[PDB]
Amino acid sequence: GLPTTTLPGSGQFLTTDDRQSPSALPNYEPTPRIHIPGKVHNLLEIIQVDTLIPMNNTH
Amino acid sequence: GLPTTTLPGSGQFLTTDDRQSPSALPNYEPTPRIHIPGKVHNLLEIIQVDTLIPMNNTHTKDEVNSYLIPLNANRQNEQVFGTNLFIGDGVFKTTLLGEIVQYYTHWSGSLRFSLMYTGPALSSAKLILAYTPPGARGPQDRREAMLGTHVVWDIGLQSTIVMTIPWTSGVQFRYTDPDTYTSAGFLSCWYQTSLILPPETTGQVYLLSFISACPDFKLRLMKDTQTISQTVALTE
Amino acid sequence: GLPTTTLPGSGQFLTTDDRQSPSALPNYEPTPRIHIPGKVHNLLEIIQVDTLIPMNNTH
Amino acid sequence: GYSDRVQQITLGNSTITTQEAANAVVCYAEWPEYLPDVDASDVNKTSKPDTSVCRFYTLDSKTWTTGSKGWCWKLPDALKDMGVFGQNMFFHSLGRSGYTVHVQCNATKFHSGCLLVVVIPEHQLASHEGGNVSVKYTFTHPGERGIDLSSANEVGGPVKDVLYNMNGTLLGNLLIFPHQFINLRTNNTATIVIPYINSVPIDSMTRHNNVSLMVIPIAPLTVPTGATPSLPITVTIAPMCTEFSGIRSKSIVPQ
Amino acid sequence: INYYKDAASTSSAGQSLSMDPSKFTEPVKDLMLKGAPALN
Amino acid sequence: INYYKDAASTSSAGQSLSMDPSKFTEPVKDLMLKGAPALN
Amino acid sequence: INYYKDAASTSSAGQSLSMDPSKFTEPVKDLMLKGAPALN
Amino acid sequence: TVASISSGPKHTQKVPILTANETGATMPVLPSDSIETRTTYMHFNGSETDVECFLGRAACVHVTEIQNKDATGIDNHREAKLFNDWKINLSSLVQLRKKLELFTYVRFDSEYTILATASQPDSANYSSNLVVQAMYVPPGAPNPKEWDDYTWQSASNPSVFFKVGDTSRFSVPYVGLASAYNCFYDGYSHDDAETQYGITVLNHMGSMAFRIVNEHDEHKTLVKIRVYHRAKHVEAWIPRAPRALPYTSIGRTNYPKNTEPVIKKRKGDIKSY
Amino acid sequence: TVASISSGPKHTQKVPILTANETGATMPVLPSDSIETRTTYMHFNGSETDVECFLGRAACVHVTEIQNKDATGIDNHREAKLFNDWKINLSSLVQLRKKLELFTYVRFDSEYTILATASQPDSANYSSNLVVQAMYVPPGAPNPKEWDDYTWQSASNPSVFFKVGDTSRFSVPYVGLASAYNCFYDGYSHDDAETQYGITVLNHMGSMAFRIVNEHDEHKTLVKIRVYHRAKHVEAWIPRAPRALPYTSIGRTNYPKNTEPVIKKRKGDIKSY
Amino acid sequence: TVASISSGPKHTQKVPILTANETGATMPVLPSDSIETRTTYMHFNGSETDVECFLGR
Ligand SMILES: Cc1cc(CCCCCCCOc2ccc(C3=NCCO3)cc2)on1
Ligand SMILES: Cc1cc(CCCCCCCOc2ccc(C3=NCCO3)cc2)on1
Repeated sequence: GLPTTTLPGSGQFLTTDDRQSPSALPNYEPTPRIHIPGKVHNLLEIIQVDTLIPMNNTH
Repeated sequence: GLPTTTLPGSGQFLTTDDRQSPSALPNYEPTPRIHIPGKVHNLLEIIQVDTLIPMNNTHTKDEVNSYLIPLNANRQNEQVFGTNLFIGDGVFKTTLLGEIVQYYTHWSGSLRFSLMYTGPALSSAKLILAYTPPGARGPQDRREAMLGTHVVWDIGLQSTIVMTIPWTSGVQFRYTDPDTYTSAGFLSCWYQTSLILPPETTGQVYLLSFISACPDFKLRLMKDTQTISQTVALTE
Repeated sequence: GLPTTTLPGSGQFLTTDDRQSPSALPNYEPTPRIHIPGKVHNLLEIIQVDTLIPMNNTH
Repeated sequence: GYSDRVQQITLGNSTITTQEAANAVVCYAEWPEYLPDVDASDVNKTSKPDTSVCRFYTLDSKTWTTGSKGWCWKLPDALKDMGVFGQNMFFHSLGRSGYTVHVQCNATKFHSGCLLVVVIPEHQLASHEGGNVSVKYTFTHPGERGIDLSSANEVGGPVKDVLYNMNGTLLGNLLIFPHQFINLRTNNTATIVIPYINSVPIDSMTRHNNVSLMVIPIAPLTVPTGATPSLPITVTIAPMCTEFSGIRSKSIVPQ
Repeated sequence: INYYKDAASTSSAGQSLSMDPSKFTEPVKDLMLKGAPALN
Repeated sequence: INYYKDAASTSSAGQSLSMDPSKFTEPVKDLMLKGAPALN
Repeated sequence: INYYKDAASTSSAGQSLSMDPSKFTEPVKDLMLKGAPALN
Repeated sequence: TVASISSGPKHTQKVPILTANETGATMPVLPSDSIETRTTYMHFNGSETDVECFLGRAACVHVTEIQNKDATGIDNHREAKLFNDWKINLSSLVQLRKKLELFTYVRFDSEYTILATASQPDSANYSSNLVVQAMYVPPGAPNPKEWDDYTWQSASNPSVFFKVGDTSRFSVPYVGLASAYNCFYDGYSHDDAETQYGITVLNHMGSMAFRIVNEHDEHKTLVKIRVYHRAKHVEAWIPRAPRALPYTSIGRTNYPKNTEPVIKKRKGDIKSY
Repeated sequence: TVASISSGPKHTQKVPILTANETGATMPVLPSDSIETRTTYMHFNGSETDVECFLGRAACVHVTEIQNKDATGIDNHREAKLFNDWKINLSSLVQLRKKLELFTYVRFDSEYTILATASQPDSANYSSNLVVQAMYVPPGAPNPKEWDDYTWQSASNPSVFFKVGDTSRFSVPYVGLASAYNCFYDGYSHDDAETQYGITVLNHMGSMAFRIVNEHDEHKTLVKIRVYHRAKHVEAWIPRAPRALPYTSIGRTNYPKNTEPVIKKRKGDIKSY
Repeated sequence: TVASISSGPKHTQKVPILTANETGATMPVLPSDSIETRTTYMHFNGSETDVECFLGR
């Protein structure tokens, strides 16, 4: 038995933390990926495509 | 599953502990630093800059005048000012030195006390500043004063005189909040000869006095300052 | 997140255990030691000095 | 035969000579310099009028009398109307600058008096009303006139109490800011070089002042017998390494 | 260190650091050079 | 050992051990030597 | 393994294993040999 | 390191103790320039006066309170403390504030600890176990209106759920818009004749909102939230004079009128000890 | 290691058993100087008599008590035990005190454990869960006046928050002003004719204050605090005679008048067994 | 990485700002194609806009 101390924050759930978890479906094999045109990696990729501005807002 | 045991103290929150925490904002990129003159790294850097001491504390409401130590022409043998050296209280207390010392419990080191003369250029004066180490009373006359640490100051072209209160102590640390065992002495100043004004001139002349710490100085065991408090939370 | 199990005795306070603790005064510098004659290391050092026995206990 | 005492500063088309100086202070030991690329953000090339803006402007003179409490000027405000410096100021969106400040006050070897000349980076003033009353714009933009600490409280203006630096701190501790004394017996001028100090690389010159220059009598003026009881104090200031960026239409500011 | 056997149980992935907007911003068949005329 | 990915999540920094009061105590333009006259 | 930065936070010290009673049991100025007469 | 060197009698033309303070310098004079000293060592590093250490311990920055009670018929949850929000800000409780305002610009990462304890001031059979959900809510962020709005879904906004009686702890990177946070700002948000003044126009981290996730039990439960803040990775520029008068407002320098003399008057003369 | 060597008959001019105790020495005489012995080994190191071991286990040094109750209309929180402070000090409970005073000067680091348990002596529906906040308060430190003063912000003063029923544990470096703590001090704080005497003028670590963070429930709850202290990294100088009479005061050597004979009288003669 | 390069006056036959949006492209025009710029660096990677980050809380 190794001695430990727990710190403030133990047991909290922070929606933004990133840790490991047990898989509920041990050993399951996902469907293979096939190729699909159009993959997005960054939202910065798409905000460089121009779109129309409803400038004439007066309606 | 690795076997563990939790010790006493688990779950406590100690405001002074230093550990890692998850970031709430994963992957966020802070603004770049640009250069800004003036970076401070240690409070020890700043307590070496001297600031004015309201030595003339005798007023009744805070005034620019309690920074001015007056001098009288033609007095001989007499005493210009006196103070004990409880740097955390009394005259010292509002100075930057006094103000920082109050964030710590213990101090040790030498102090630098200087006086800048502001009288007409055609006047002259010789003063004696004396440091009295712990153990004797505040000196009562120059004879008594002159037997301890002292500097005869001759007022000249060079306007300021820097007296050092060298660390004289049995115990290697003193308390910043005034206490006896730990007390540091007295500082007094007397006419050595006397102030003399030129013709066509009259009245009082004043000395400005500063305090800063020597590079010698140590402060330790941080705590809360008696210099600030509040009764309800502030709002916008 | 690494999986753990806590054993019997968790949370107990044993006045005789010897472990690490956080310092309440982070970074504080203690007064230097100076030399003092007389250091004791073991109680076995001192019980070898002889002392008087109130043998005449009859008072 | 160089003395700490005599000095000449030539900047642009203007020169100052002092024969009774007491060295010069360079804030935080740094000398004004232009904005490096590594620190840049705005993509605009900046404009550096050089000698037409980096010369010495002498503000109107003040009069130290035995009752004076002290005066306060803000930068770049104090210069908002000086020559082309000022025009550039109202015409660009952003600008940046360092300064040489030269405060002048001469008397004779029978006078006494001592002024503190200090530069305070980001001097946020307090309302004399207390609470959370704000200090209106006009009040913190006195222009070349500066603020006269012995003038009366006004409404929407700052507090003018000297033992508190106009902000809740004691006069005695102003010495932690770059400063120099003018002690009639020693000194006759004070000179401070101010590098640009901000938390952003360049800023607006009209909505934010980045230093207040403050001249405060501390040992009262004492003139020789039957002398006139007052001396003028003059402040001359020169922008140095000035850069303007984001030119356009020309700001319109309150009052 | 993964403590678990399955890949789904590992933490979040790490930045694509891929980034290529041209499939979205310039899907034209004949290449357009900036500075050259759009329509020749 | 950092257990977390972001730098903000690490513990306190470690002593500057920088320390140079001269920007505050001696910001004069012409260097003053202790022992030499202040004003020449 | 120390988990903490300060020395006060470490566990108990480890045995002096110093042990020298002579400062207490034989602080005499001229050395006494067992077996030789106490007072000569 | 030597704290003092050995120095003996002097009869020179070289006087280190005469200076001209008008210059603005504090000449580095030592005991050995004016008395005869002996060698002594420092034995000390100045570790605990590092600014990281000075600003690096948790300070209480905010105490708020929310209650768990039947919201049935409450027209204004916010007003019933069914949930409460905090215009985030670090200069409201005053101990930490004086410490930070020793500097003009400051830059650091924050570590927050949130302690929540419950009170049941009037007759309850028991103490319930409530889960708090404090969620960050930055500017231009749909604001919660009821204690159970879509807002609380917080799909893009970091939120932490912990139990009353426990503590929550997480750390946020330096979120300032500029290179440092301004402890002071002698400016306006624009050249308006009536716009506000000072730091409040710059410190605009938005706000933090708390609520209990639990529905109501038969009694009412008061939960009081205390937020602690610890600076880590500190960087501070341009020291200033310490605060002397009391504070009146978040973000302005203003002091109260008819305040009291802050310098202690002597009981005696200038000459007194 | 041999505990005894083998030694046989002796008929010498060299007598190790005759000495002169007037000299102040304890001559190192052994069984083998006066009887015939056989070899035997020690099999032992003297591990558990090391001073680190002797002073190194936790001892109870203080029991105090505070209560959680409605402070409404209480004119003196301190007096209602709404919070209670402890003039810190290590010679009040007596078991550990006799152990330390076997030495004149002592130097070590302290590890504190604080156990807090609650009592509800009069009718309660339940047991509430209270968080204690003990905060260090050194000399010249604004002192808490109410149980919820600005003091408790403790922005610069180390404080720990733990739950009643649990334990808190932290360790403080050796905070003495000198090189060691004086277990005894035959002096004064100054040459005053009426100043106090002994150690109390030297042991001046200031004090430790406790409070409950929780507001009040409908019943009252008594929380009793026990502070345990363990010396780690011990260094002790100059052994002294053990304490024989009972103690009367923290910090003075004084014993009670008409105390009882401390040496057990024989039931019989000097000659008795 | 540079966010903007330095660029000065232009008087060309090569106009990067005239395009034909009918083509469906968004031509990659920059500040330096139409005003005079100074060098500046990005100081930023676009970390927190990665889709793993966007959908990962
Ligand atoms: C002077 C001065 C300096 C400063 C800095 C203030 C900035 C502090 C506010 C920023 C904290 O940002 C948050 C990040 C995350 C969360 C949060 N995550 C989960 C719950 O709350 C809350 C606040 O303020 N005044
Ligand atoms: C003989 C003899 C020797 C001694 C030593 C007494 C010193 C012990 C007091 C110092 C303990 O200092 C503290 C440090 C931290 C805390 C604390 N941190 C969080 C809560 O309390 C309390 C006390 O006393 N008598």
